[PDB]
Parts: sequence; C-alpha cells; structure tokens
Amino acid sequence: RNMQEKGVSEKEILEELKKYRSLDLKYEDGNIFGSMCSNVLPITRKIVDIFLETNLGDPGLFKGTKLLEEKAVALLGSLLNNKDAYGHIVSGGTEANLMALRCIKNIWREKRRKGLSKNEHPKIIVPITAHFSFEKGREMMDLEYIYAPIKEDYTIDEKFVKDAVEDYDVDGIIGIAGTTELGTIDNIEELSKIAKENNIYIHVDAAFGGLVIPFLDDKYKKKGVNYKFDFSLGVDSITIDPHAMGHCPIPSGGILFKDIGYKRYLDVQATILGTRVGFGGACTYAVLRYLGREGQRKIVNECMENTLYLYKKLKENNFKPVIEPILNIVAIEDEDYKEVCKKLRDRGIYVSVVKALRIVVMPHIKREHIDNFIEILNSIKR
Amino acid sequence: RNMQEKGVSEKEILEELKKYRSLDLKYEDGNIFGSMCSNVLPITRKIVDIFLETNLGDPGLFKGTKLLEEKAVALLGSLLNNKDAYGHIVSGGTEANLMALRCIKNIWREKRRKGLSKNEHPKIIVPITAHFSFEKGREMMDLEYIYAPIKEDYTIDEKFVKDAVEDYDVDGIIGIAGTTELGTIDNIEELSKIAKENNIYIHVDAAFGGLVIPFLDDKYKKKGVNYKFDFSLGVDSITIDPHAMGHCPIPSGGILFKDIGYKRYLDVQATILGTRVGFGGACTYAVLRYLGREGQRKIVNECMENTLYLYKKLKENNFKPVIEPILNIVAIEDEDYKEVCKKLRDRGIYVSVVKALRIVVMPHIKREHIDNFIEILNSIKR
Ligand SMILES: CC1=C(O)/C(=C\N=C/Cc2ccc(O)cc2)C(COP(=O)(O)O)=CN1
Ligand SMILES: CC1=C(O)/C(=C\N=C/Cc2ccc(O)cc2)C(COP(=O)(O)O)=CN1
Repeated sequence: RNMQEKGVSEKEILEELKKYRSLDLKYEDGNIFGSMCSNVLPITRKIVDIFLETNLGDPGLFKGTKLLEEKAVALLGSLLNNKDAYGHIVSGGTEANLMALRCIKNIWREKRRKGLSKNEHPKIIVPITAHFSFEKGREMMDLEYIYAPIKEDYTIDEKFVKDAVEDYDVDGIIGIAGTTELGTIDNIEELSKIAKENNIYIHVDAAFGGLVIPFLDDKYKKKGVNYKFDFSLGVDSITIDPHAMGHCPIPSGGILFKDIGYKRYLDVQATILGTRVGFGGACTYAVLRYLGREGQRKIVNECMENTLYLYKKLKENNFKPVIEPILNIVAIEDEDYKEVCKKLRDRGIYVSVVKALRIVVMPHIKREHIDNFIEILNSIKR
Repeated sequence: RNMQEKGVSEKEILEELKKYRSLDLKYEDGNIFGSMCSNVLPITRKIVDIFLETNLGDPGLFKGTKLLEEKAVALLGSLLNNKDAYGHIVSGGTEANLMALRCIKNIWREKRRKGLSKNEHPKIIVPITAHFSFEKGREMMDLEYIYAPIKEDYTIDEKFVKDAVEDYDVDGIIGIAGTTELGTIDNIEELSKIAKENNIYIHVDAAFGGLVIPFLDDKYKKKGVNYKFDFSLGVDSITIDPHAMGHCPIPSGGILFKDIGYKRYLDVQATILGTRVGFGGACTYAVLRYLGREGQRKIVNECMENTLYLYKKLKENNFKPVIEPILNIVAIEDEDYKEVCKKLRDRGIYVSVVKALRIVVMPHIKREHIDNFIEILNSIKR
C-alpha cells in the first residue's frame, strides 16, 4: 503493498529491488533458451544513461537525439539496400508491424474514398506463420486477413498468393524474413514480383531476420533457399528490430518504408506511441557504428556455429529437429512437448513451445549451455 | 551516414554521441517550459541499469520484475482508492488510453454478437479537450466519437453528456483529470453518476493529473472545482503516467482497470506492445516507495508554488492567463502566439502552443527561470 505516508531510504529500496531481481533469470546464466532478446552490448548502458532524459515525442526539444534517430534509420536502410528509406526507431517489432498495417489501411482508405475498392475492410494476405502482433493489428484495425498456407518447408505458398491476387481485390501482402517459430524465410523475391505486377503493397517482417540474414556466411546458406528480402526487391516496408539481434536495449524496434512518400499515409507524429525513448535511436546508431559489418558478422556466425552444433548434437542423440536450421533457431519435435518443457523448467532450462520445443541460439547461448541442455534432455527422456 | 565494414572504437562513438547530445536541450537548463516530462529521480538511473536486461513481454523468465510491475500497479491503485485494481505499467499514456479504448470496443463487440447494440461501431463521448492519443485510437479502431463541448471553465459540459446518453446508445464516456492544454479537471463525479446509472463504461484520463491531484494542498484547491476522479467514484479505468509527474524514466505509463474482470476484454498478453521494458515497473514502485506521499506532496506543491508565482508575475505584467491555474499548467492569451513562440525560441525559451502560449511548471522550472521568462517576454512585446 500500500502507498505509505513516509518515504524510505535509497539503501532500503535498492536492496528490495535487488531481491526481486535475484528472482529473475539472467541471459548470461545458461537458463534462457527460448528468447529472441539477449544481453545488450555493454556500451549501450552508458548510452542509455546519456539519453535517458530525452523524448522523441517532442523532437523539437532534442534536436541531436532526433538526428541520431534519423542516422540510425539511415544505417538500417543502407543495410537493407535503400539510401532513401523513411522510418523510425520505435518501441519494437509490434509497433513497427502495426505502423505498416496502418499504412496499408490508409492506402485502402484513399481508394475507398474514390470508389476504387469493393472491400469494406483492407484485405491482407498473411501467412499462418505470422507473429502475434499481426493478430493485434487485425483485431484493433478491423482488417480482413486471407491466411496463406505454408509449404512443406514452412514457407509461404507463393502459388496460393498469386492465385488469390488473381481472384480477389487485395490491399496488402505480408512476407516474413525469419519466422518466429522456425526462423524460415518466405520467398520475398517472388512475393515482391506478384506485388509489383499487381500494384499491391508488400510488407516484410524482418524483426528478427533483418539483423541476421545480411551477415550469414555462405557455409550457413542452403541451396534452394532464397535469402533476398530487402529494398533491392522493391518492397514497401520492412520491420527490423535492434533489440532482437542488434544487441540494443528494449525499446529498440525499427520500421522502414521505401521512401518519404509513405509518410502521408501515416498521418491521422507518425508513430503510434507519443512520448517515447530517445536512447533506442542512439543505441541503434552506436552499436552498428561500433561493430561495423565485420563485428556483427562475427556475432551472427558465432550464433550460427552454435546453432549447427546444437542441431548436430540433437541428431546424434536421436532427437528430430523440425528443420535443418535457416537462422539461429532450432525446434525439436516432441509429442510430449508441453510436459517436457515443464520438466526442463524444473531443471533450470527454459525453452519456448508446432508440437516442438523451440530454442533461439542468441549470443548468450554457448557450447557448454548446449551440452548442458542435451544432458538434461537425455536424462528427462528416461 | 552509410553502414561501414570496419567498426569504430568506444571513444569515437561516445564522443560523436555526446556531440549530438550537446545539441539537445536539457530539463535542468531553464529552456524547456512546455513539456510534461522532466528530470527523472536520480535513483532511477541505477534501477534502469539493474533492470535493463529484462522483458515483461516474457514475464515467465523475469518473475521478480513481473512482481515489481504488479506491486507498482498496486501502489498506483492504492493511490487511486482501489486495492483490487488490475493493470499494467505500459509505454505511456497513449498505450494506456488505447488499451482502455480496446476494452470499451470489446465490451461493445460482445453486445453486437448478442444483438444488444444498434451501433455499427462503438459510440464514445469524448470531450474536445481530449489528448491526441484518442484520435489515434479512433483512427485505428474505427470508433465513432460524439465530441462533447466544454463550458466556459473549459471542462466537459455534463448536461450535454446526460442528454446524449438519453438520446443515443452510448458505449463509453471519457473524462479528463488534468487536460493537456490547460490542466482543468472534468466533473468526473457527475460523469461517473451518469455512467453508472446508464450502464456505460467510463474512462478517466489522468495521465498527468493522476500524480498531481491527490497531492494538492488545500491552498491550491479552488471552490467549486471538484477534485474527485479516482476509483472511489466507481469508474472503470484510469490512465496515470509515472513518466509525467512521477519522475520516472520513459517508458513509464500506467493503465488501471477497476478489477480483474476487465482482463477478458483485453484478450485478442493484455498490452499492445509485445517485448517491453521491465524497468518502468521497477522505477514506478521504487520512486513511490522512496518518496512516500510526503515526498510527492512536497514536489507537487513546490510546482504549484511556482505555478502561482508565474501566474502572479504574468498579471502584474499585464498578461492575460487563460484561467487561474488548476494544476501546474498556465497558458498566456496572445493573438500573435505563433510568432511570439518563435521569438521566444530564438531567445532560448521553448513553450508549446487555444490562441495561447502554454507553460507546464514541472519540477525543473524554478523561480529564476520564471523571472527570466517574464523578462524575455516583456522585451519581446516591445
Ligand atoms: C517475426 C517477428 C517476431 O518474432 C516478433 C517477436 N518475436 C519474439 C519476441 C520475444 C522476445 C523475447 C522473448 O523472451 C519472447 C518473445 C515480432 C514482435 O517484436 P517485438 O514487439 O519486439 O516483440 C515481430 N515479428
Ligand atoms: C491528458 C493526456 C496527456 O496530456 C498526454 C500527454 N501529454 C503530453 C505529452 C508530452 C510530454 C512532453 C513533451 O515535451 C511534449 C508532450 C497523454 C499521452 O501520454 P504519453 O503517451 O505518455 O505522451 C494522454 N493524456
């Protein structure tokens, strides 16, 4: 508990907080196997402190922090082969996807006002592998989704999309570059061709994959898998999150549009949030500058090294991975996955739960953690 | 800016960032007069550091940080006279208002599914003084707003609301406890009576006022103004933001519902955001514990002292305040307000822009800043 009249000392409240923090898991401890967040680059702690008292909801008061957001967006745009990208460092991939959906809906609204659409709601083709943020957008914005099926490799069925675009009036297409559950990559090149030929907005959700795919060594690329996903394909927008594989503190999400022409369709401030952090843009810019491509490549392929190590140890121990990994994500088929996940928790191993256990090999997962995991899983299986 | 192959040193990137930060204004410098954010309580810098690598989007991994969010919500609920409040420490007042609107809409949706509503969209009574986040919600969620007029004192016209509820089928009422432009307080007691008698959900936007009104000394209360706004009136939800007058770092917004029965109407995670900070809840709990009611009362009435000082100096210098201040907000009538605001900027004074200059007397505004402001404004007026 209740609000009290008298205050307490700093030592008292800090000691209480540290007691609660001790109940948390920590990324570096070998417990967390199912998270797409990880330890932040240590330099970001100083940056957060420097920029803590900024607010990109009032950029007129923080001109330098606003310039750093623009520079962060420019570095992401350059990474994605688009020097003219218009975008924002937002709160996460959810706000980024919601902003893309707002844009899609407002393009549709303009058509409706001219009589150029028989759809009473925007009609959007969305693969069934789409992240839950897309359901939040549908539920809030009254969108109609045409759920696209996936093929045997768990990527979107491009022929279905092409057929649906022929039959139906379609207002948007979603493709995923690094799905949440398995890390697979939709055929963005074909989707973008369908979209361009039919004048349909295409959004690429690269929340996770956007900071992984551009850095993959050829050893980890698979024949037949297409890795192109960015603005070189002419897509309309891309979600890409520094607080996932960019080692930046939450909140650091990213939404990039092809050019500034898209800004007018975000009119109602283009972000959903009002008051909002300035340190996300500063950290995004600084981490990408500090690492350069070489530093991020090292981290990404270190994760891929450990991902393929985990995949190999799984098969050696007669476990069945859902797929050979595409990104730093592996899933283990298990009919008793719910109970096995709970047994793993009791032994200090936290995976996520497709009837499978899901492991995200973030930079905090080392070979010793994978060895420990296999030992505990073997033991659980009798 | 362009992405580079080679990284740069920490000294290089920190020096670049500090150069951009030097272009920002800082709260403590006597420049910022129109912001509802201010300096954070210094202890929160340590808390941010401790909880930087947490994520309340995956609370199963951070049980202690999640408990601290629940305790933060409980302290706010206790402040608002509701020990059973269900709520979240979200990204800000915008997400908080959007979540209340989602709840209103889902209550309406349940009625529509039963044939209990002739409204094709939720119909919500909203005063014309409402914050822009309400327009974001209307635009995203396809809500129908009945804009309520305001009286001569700039508070919502309760008779209009009562008449509209008699004539129309209404799905929600919004009342504001501390408006953005003038800091006035709607007659929540009467609105809540109308709402309860007609079975209408009522949301109170106390984003700013929620951490001011409960701490006002009687000297600053005005005869005829009602200051009751919280769950003692039986309202359904209240937005209240620690990163406004709670001295907590962004992002620290708050949304409290009357009880846990409201959670089911937030189903599609109840927050809009997915991955999200854990330090907002930790800071909210710790700042309120560290200060206690006595510490927040001191700060609030210090701001009110300087607010009434500013109001007195304005009248002494023949300026016309829009209203005698209710909260720590004063607005100066000026036909040339746009040009005067620009002239003030050129002289280092940043107000916001009702045909008036708006000053928010946050804790960083001291008597010397108000004296400086009057001198510059006098000088500008020839
Ligand atoms: C493809 C895609 C995603 O996998 C995704 C998040 N995914 C996973 C978010 C997560 C992170 C850590 C953790 O412990 C649990 C979950 C989002 C939303 O991104 P967010 O708002 O930053 O969470 C969009 N697209
Ligand atoms: C009554 C009400 C508000 O005045 C409000 C914000 N108000 C002002 C936000 C602001 C803060 C600092 C600044 O420099 C400029 C603007 C919000 C939204 O709160 P937010 O998402 O935390 O910005 C809701 N209701």
